Amino acid sequence: RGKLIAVIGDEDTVTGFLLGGIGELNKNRHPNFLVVEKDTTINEIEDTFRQFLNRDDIGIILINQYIAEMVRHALDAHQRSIPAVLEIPSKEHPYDAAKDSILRRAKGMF
Amino acid sequence: PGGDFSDPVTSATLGIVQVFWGLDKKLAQRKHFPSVNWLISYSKYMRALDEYYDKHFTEFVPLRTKAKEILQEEEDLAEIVQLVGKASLAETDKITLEVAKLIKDDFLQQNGYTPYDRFCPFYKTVGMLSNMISFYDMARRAVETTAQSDNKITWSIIREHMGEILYKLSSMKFKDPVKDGEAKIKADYAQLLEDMQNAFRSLE
Amino acid sequence: KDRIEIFPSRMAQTIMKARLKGAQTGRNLLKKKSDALTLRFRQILKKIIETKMLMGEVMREAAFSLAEAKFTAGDFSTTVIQNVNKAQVKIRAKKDNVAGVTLPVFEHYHEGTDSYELTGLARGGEQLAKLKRNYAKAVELLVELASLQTSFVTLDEAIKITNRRVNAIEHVIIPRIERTLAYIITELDEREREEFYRLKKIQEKKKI
Repeated sequence: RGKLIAVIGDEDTVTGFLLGGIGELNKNRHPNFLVVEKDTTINEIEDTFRQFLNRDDIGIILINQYIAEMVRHALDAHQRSIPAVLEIPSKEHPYDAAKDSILRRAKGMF
Repeated sequence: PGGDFSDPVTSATLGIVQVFWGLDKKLAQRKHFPSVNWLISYSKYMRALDEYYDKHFTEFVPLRTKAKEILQEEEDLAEIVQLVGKASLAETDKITLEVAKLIKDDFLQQNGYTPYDRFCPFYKTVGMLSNMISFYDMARRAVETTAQSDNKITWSIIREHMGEILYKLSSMKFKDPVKDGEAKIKADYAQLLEDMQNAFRSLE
Repeated sequence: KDRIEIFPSRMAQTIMKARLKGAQTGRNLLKKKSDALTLRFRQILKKIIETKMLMGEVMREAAFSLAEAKFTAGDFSTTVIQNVNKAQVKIRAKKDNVAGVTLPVFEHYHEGTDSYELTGLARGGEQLAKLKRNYAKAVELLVELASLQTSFVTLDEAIKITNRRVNAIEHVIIPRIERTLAYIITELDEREREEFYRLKKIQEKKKI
C-alpha cells in the first residue's frame, strides 16, 4: 500500500506494464508513467526521471537499456537502496550484461 | 600501591586468607558503593555453609547459583555485544543484559544512610533474590515455549501485560525493615510472587 | 604514536596484556562476522544473471502476446494509456534481517482494482485477458528481482566497513601494543638490575 512501481518506456512497454495493473494518479494527479518516443527530448526525460525519484511514494523504477543510456550519468549518479532503479531488456533493446549499475557495483567478481 | 597485586604483601596475604573481597577503582569512581570487583573476589566457604543452609531454608543455593550464572554471563557478553552495536541480540541475550543491569543497579548497591539499607537481614536478601530470579526464570521460559511452538515472545508483550508487577518487584528494594515487620515483608514478597505467576498465566 | 603511553610497571604489563587480548578477541569476532557477510554476498550474487535471462524469456513471450493483441483487435493502446486513475498492484515496504545488518525488501500486493473491460473493439476480451495474465506474472517476478537487487546493493557498504575495521585492528592496534610490551618488560628488567647492583655493592662494602 506504501509504494508504487514506476514506468518510463516506449508505447509498447508502457501499454504492457499498465496492463500489468500498476499506475496511479498522485496528489497533483500526474501519471505514474511517462511516454518516451523518437519525438521526446532529453531534458524532458531527465526532468521527469528526477520528478519521479523525488516523489518518495514510488519506490521502484523501471527503465530499459536505451532510456537509461541516454541519461547515463544521471543514472549512475544514484547510489541508494530504497528508491531502486531497474535495468530491464527490451524487444527493441535486448539486454547487454556488461551494462548495469548494480553489476557495476559488483564489477570485478567473475 | 596503585590497587595492583604485584606488591609482596598482596601476594603473601592472598595465599593465606580464606576469603578475598577485592576493590575496583573505576567502580569507586562510579560511586557504586560498595565497590566490589565481582569477578576476582572468591570465598572458599560455600560448601561448608551449604550444610547450615540446608537446615533452615534449603532454597538459598539454587538462587545463588542462578544469579551468579546470570552475572557472569553478562560480564562475558558486555564487550562482545558492544562490538556489534548491541543490535543483533537474541532474546535470551536481551533479557540477560537488562536483568543484569537492573540487578547491579538495585540488588548489588546501597548506602546505609537510608533506614532500609543500614542492615539487610538474611531473609530480606533471600526474598529479594528469590523474586528477582523467579521473574528472570519465568521471562526466559515464556520466551522459550513460544519460540519452540510459534510467535516468539519478546520482552515487549510481557512489559505491556505486567509492567505493574515488574515495578512492584523493582520496588522490593525499599520495603523498610525498620517500619515494616518481618512478616509484612515476607507476605508482601510472597504476594508479589503469586501475582507474578497469575499475571504470566493471564498472558498465556 | 609508535607506543602506548603508560608508566612502566607490572600492573601496566597486565593491563596492556588485557588490552592486547581484548584486541585479539575483537579481531577474531569481526573476522567471523566478515566470513558470514562474504558467504551471504556469494549466495545472493549466485545466479542473478540467470533470473534476469529468465525475465528476458518471459518478456519475449509478453511481446509476442502483445503482437497478437495488436493483430486480433487492431488498436486499444491509446485507450489503455488514456484511462489511468488508480493502480492495481502496490508494494508493502519491508526489511530483511539476513545478517546482523538489515537490507530493504519489497512485497507484491494485489490491491484488487477492477481491470478495464475491452468489449467494444472487436470484442477483444480473451486476448487482452491473456496479455493481462502474462504481465501479472511479469510484475511479481520483477518484484522478486527488485527485492534481491535492493538487498545486494545495500550489503556492500557494511562489507566495506567490516573489512576496514578488521584491517585496522590487524595493522595498527596490535603492533603498537606489542612494542609497548617489549619496552615495558625491558625497562622493568633494567630497574630490577639497578636494584641488584645496589645490593651487590653494599655487600661489597660490608665485606670490610
